[PDB]
Formats: sequence, structure tokens, C-alpha cells
Amino acid sequence: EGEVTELTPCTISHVIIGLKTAKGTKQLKLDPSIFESLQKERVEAGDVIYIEANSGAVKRQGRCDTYATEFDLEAEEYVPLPKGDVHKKKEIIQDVTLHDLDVANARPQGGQDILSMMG
Amino acid sequence: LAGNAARDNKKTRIIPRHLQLAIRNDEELNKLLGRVTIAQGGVLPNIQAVLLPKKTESHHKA
Amino acid sequence: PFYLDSLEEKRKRQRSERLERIFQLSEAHGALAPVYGTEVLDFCTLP
Amino acid sequence: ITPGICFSTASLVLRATDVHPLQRIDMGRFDLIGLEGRVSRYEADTFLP
Amino acid sequence: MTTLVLDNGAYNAKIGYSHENVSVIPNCQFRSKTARLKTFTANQIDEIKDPSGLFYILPFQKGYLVNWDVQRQVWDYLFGKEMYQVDFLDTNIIITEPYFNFTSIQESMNEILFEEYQFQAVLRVNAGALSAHRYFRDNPSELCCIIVDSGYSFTHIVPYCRSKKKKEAIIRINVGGKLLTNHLKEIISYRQLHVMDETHVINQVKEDVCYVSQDFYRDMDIAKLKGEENTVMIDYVLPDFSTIKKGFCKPREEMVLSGKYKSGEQILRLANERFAVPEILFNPSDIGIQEMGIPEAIVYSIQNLPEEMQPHFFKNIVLTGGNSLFPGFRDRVYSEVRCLTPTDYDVSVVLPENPITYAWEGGKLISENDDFEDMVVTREDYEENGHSVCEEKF
Amino acid sequence: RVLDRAARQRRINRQLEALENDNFQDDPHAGLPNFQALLEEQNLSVAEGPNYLTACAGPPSRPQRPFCAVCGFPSPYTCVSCGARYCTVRCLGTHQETRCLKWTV
Ligand SMILES: Nc1ncnc2c1ncn2[C@@H]1O[C@H](COP(=O)(O)OP(=O)(O)OP(=O)(O)O)[C@@H](O)[C@H]1O
Repeated sequence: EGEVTELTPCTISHVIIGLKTAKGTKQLKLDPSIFESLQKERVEAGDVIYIEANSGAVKRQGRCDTYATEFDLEAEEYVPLPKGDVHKKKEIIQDVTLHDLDVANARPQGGQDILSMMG
Repeated sequence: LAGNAARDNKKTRIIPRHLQLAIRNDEELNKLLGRVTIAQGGVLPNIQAVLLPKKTESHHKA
Repeated sequence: PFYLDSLEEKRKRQRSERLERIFQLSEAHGALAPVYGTEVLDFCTLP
Repeated sequence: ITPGICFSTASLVLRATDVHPLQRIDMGRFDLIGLEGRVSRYEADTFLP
Repeated sequence: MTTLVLDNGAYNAKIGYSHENVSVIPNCQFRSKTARLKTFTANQIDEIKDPSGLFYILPFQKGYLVNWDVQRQVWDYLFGKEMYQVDFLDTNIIITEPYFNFTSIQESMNEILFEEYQFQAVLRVNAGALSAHRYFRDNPSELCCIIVDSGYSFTHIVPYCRSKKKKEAIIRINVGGKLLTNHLKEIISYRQLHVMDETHVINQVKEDVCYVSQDFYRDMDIAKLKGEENTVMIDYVLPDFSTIKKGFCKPREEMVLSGKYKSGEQILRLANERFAVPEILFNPSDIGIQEMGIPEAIVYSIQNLPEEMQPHFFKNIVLTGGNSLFPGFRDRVYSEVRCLTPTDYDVSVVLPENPITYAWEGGKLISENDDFEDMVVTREDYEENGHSVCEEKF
Repeated sequence: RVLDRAARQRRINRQLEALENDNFQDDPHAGLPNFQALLEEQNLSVAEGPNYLTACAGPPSRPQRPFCAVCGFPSPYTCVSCGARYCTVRCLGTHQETRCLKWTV
């Protein structure tokens, strides 16, 4: 987590993303397969975003706080800058039910052609 | 209107001041009494608060 | 001549963590086997 | 053509009820339907092991 | 040995013998209607019983010497007749200079700067180099450092490696003590108690109550309402010089929120300048100067090509200069540079105990340790080598 | 009417210049009764490479704060006359009566 500072897509071999937080900045090689999602979120230098190391669940929280008022009127969220360590590794011991798993495996996912009808 | 002006000025007895203020504040009464002048009356005043945040006495020999 | 032993140690440790992470994620994504796969359906899938 | 489009309203607290990245478990390790059209029987039975 | 060390900052000439003469002497002249014709020298201002309405004949224009007359008289006074003596070998005067110079400012020295006070190793070296030398002396294990010389005219960001000025990556954002003082003057004047005449006592408000806010928007939201803890209503008494000769913020117990002080003093201060003015260093371009802040520049120093040198640079940030001592300045700079710097790199900020005389202490250490037989440029060499030897050594 | 953009830029430049006028900001009389030149000494032959010309920081990345020109508080508004921002209607009035197309500060 952190304010994305720069995207440098290296047929993409990989895309480096710099995430800024109150405790510093870090550069990550970001599995160009999820550059699709990166573009889907329209994220670019300045935004605060999440990304999950397991699947690439990039989530745009909005623009940074310091970039507010760049346009005295603009429909934005301007989420505060994260204060913790950009590298957020923490264990989740939460439990799930077996019927929840069954339901999650009952119907497919995706809108390949008309399968969007599942939403 | 004169009583309203007097209560706004914190007075009980209506005076030419209040009559002038009421006549010149209302849109239609002023149109009706534009030519009229009132004794011991006055024109609408301006506020002096504008002097404070522009210039005042400095610390020089204060 | 500029060198920082602590920085090299931190970089090596984070690189080891990185390799362990990628190995874990690669092993965790291919542990599930399909119920039918793809050749089974293509076989049963008539025109 | 009525311009009186029905216009519901509610706080965003009612929409962020299901978002907590560092508190949700990864269900990708248990899904089976997604593997039907992506993964092959041979890929899992012979090659990967 | 009667050696000497000299700093000629635009705000104040920090000079004196190497025997701990750090005494801080203003580097300009003064005139006032209470002083119709007497043009008081550097420290003669103390003779003025009423320094109200002083006019500053200063030889500096945006940090560069100009008209050469105020400095001439100040030197003839300090080092010529009274406080210090002139001698061809005793006073080992070392001089400070801006980080950029030209043949005319201090290189051409025919009977000027080479006048009767000479010695073997005349040094006209930037104050940044002296500060870096002192730092490395009190920090021997360090290889490089970034000096933040928050002076009157500039706040220079200059890297060093124990001798070497990294000229390729130095920045001097136009914001300085002069701009801060003048902006405070105008802000006070065009809101209440028009006293923008003097770079004087309002300069005291610039030092007595000014502080850098840790959270600017938070202190602002606390200031937008009357009677809160932030004490935006500083209620700074203006000195009339008939009852008091220096202003000061009234204690919190004597606050009159209605401003109707029965003492007769003009106290109607409610605005946020007291912490909005110090904030100009960190986020400029809010007043209009399209420049970067000092943390933004400390980080833009990433332009230093060698990567292995950046983690050594980031650990030796020195916040010297007179303006660096605002309450809350060092920690604010640290917070701003820590988030911008990589998470894996270490950041260590240091603020000298006396960031104004730090350069003078560095000059003292230079004198009393070495630089008498080497790195020398004498008038005898200038007479034989002219401008060449001076620019060669510096 | 409305003022142009040249006037606003000239106002900004002149205010920044006044912010460095040290002798006397408004009225440098205070009594009239080796003489090197001004900053022109080098400002007339500005060199290249590392120097006070290239030593400038440049434009910042953080957007400008919308702060009021009257009281110094946040200003989500902007006056049409000279662009000077203001916080409330009271601020706009105090501005128009002190700064407008006719007056600068
Ligand atoms: N106690 C204090 N609180 C706040 N500010 C202070 C204090 N003491 C000094 N200052 C500020 O420090 C400044 C002095 O800076 P200094 O003289 O070190 O710069 P300089 O060496 O002249 O720089 P240059 O050589 O570029 O002109 C003054 O403008 C003053 O406003």
C-alpha cells in the first residue's frame, strides 16, 4: 500500500511500480500479467492503491492527500497517505464455512462473451 | 418601518432619523418620497471598519 | 569505496524473502487438479 | 418520458462493508469451477508432478 | 597567536578572533528619523534608544555584495579601529562567500580584501564547506553530508565528501529569511497594524512566535475558531520604546479574546501567519514563488549519479543556517524527507546547537588544526600571480 | 469587467520583488542626508553550467495550496477581478474594498 509514484512498463516483460508511504518508498516488479488490471483501474503516479501479492487484486483508493486542491473543483476522494510500512505482511487466521466454499465453487466467474449475466 | 428601525437602533421614541432610514430603505416608499426631504434627517451611512485592516497608528512613539 | 554492510545484508534478506514468496505462490497456484480438465469436455462435447 | 428518475441515497459506509484486503482469506486456493476451462487434465496429472 | 575567523552573512557578520569570539555582529548600517544624520555602523545600533523606523543600508542584494560601502565601513570599524586590530600577519582572517562568484565580487582584490590585514593563507571559502568540515570533525566515520544552509538570502542544499563540493547537484531555492521577514511584514500590515515600514521588530515576531506546524491543515482547522490551544491569537505586544524596548507574546493567562486590552496597546492579531510563514520553506509556490521546498530539494539530490553514495548522503543531513532553528523545523524536514526516501535507506537529520555560528566554528577548527602551510594564498602571491592564485585555491 | 492575465502576473512579480526589498519596503526616505555595482555585476553576463541560473530548484510536484489572500485561511473560491482567492463572502468584500482592478494590495 502507498501512493503510486511511477509506472515504467518494461510483449511487456514487466512493469515497475513505486509505492510511497509515510515510512518510505519501495519499487516492485509487478508481474506484467496484472498490467491489465493496473490499466483497468486507470491508476498512475499520485494515486493511493492496494495490491495483493497472491493474485494481484489492485484496488484504487483514490488520489493522494497532498494532490488535493490541484483543481479547486474535482470529483475525487483524496484518501490520506498510508502511515505504515508499504510492505504489509500480516497473517489472517480467519475461518470460513464449507457451504461458503461450495457456493463460491457453484457458479463460474467472468464476462467472456455474455457470461456477464452472472452479476 | 419606523418602529422596526427604532427597535434595531435600540430606541423607544421614533425620530426623524428612523423616518429617513425607513423611507430610504424601502424600494417603493423612496420612489414615492424621492423629492421629499426631512428635517433633522440623514442619508444612509457607511461603515468605518474598513479603516482597521488597512492602516492604523504604528508603534512609533506610541 | 562507498559500501554499507547493513544495506547489503538487508537487501540479501529481502531477496531471500522474495524468492521464498514467489516459490510459495507458485506452489499454491498449481496444487488444485481440475474435475474434468479440458480434453474430457472436448471429448464429450459433441458438435 | 418522466424526468423524475427515482434517486435512492445512502452513505458510503453501506458499500465499504465488504472491503478489507488484509482481513479476507484468499479463496483462489479452493476454487474448482475456474479450473474447468483453463487447466487441463494432463497438466495436473502428468506434467506438474 | 592572534588568528582571526570571519563570516560575512548578509543578515549578520559572525566574526572575531579564533579565541571563541563567536559574538554575533549585524552586517549593515542603520538610519532613522530619531537618528536624523547619524548613520550607525554594525553594532552601533545599540546606541539607538528608539530603533523605530530604522532604514537599512545593507551591502547585499539577494545574498550578493553590492555597493561595497556598508561592508567597507563595517570592516574598518570592527577590524580596523576598535574591536579588532589590523596586521599583516597576526589576524589570520578567513572569509565566507556565496557558492558562486565572479571576477568583480571578490576576486579582484587590489587593495580590497588584500588590505593591511594579510597572512599566508587567506581563505575566502563558502560557509557550507566550513560547516561540512566541522561536521566531519565531530563525525569522523561519515563519508559525505548534505548541508542545508538556511541563511538570510538562500537555503542552499550542498553535498560534500569531506572536502569536495558536489557542485553538479546543489540547489538554492529563492525562499530565504529576507522573503520570510518581508512576507510577514506585508501579511501583518495588510490585515492590521500597518507596520510594514521596518525590517526591524517585526523580525522579532519572525523569531519570537514563529514555528513550523507539524500538521499545517490541523493547526489551521484549530485556528479557524477563536479561543483554542494552538494560540493563533498570539497577542504580541508591539514595543513603543517608551515603556518597553522589545515586544513579546503575552502569557496565555493575560489573553483578552475581545482584543479590548485596557492597556492601550494595539493587539488585534487573529490570523495564522505565526505558523503559515515558517511553512513557506517546506511548500513554496503557495505565496507565488514557483520553486521546490527544501525537503523536495534534499530528495531531488537523488540526481547524484552514484547509487552507493545516496544511502551515505541521506544519513548526514545537516540543518544549519539561522532559519533552520524554528520550533518544529527539524522534525518537519525529517518527516518530509523520510517518506520520500526509499524505505530501505536510512535517514538521519542533525541540527547544530548554534546553526548560525556553526560556520564560524568550522572556520575556527580549520584555523587551529591546519591550513597554515598548505592551501595558502598570500598578497605576495597575489602580487605575483594576480587573480590566478585566488581562483586556483578557490 | 474582468482583468487580463498580464496584469495578474505583473502584480505577482512586483509583490515577489517587494518581498526582497530590504532597505525600505514602501517609503525609503527615512532621511536623505568602494561603490561596487548591483547584482548586475554577474546578472549582466550570466554564465552557463553550474551557477545561480541552473541552481534553481524548478516547479514543485505538490499542487499550490488554495489559501485566502485576506485572512490566510483555505479559500475554495477565486475572485474574478484578479484571481486572488478568498474564503467567505466577508473575505470577498474586504478584498474588493482593498484589492480590485484598481488596487493591488
Ligand atoms: N531565534 C530565532 N528564531 C527564528 N529565526 C531566527 C532566530 N535567530 C535568527 N533567525 C533567522 O536567521 C537568519 C540569519 O541567517 P544567517 O545570518 O545565518 O544567514 P547568512 O549566513 O547571512 O546567509 P547568506 O550568507 O546567504 O546571506 C535571520 O534572517 C533570522 O530571521
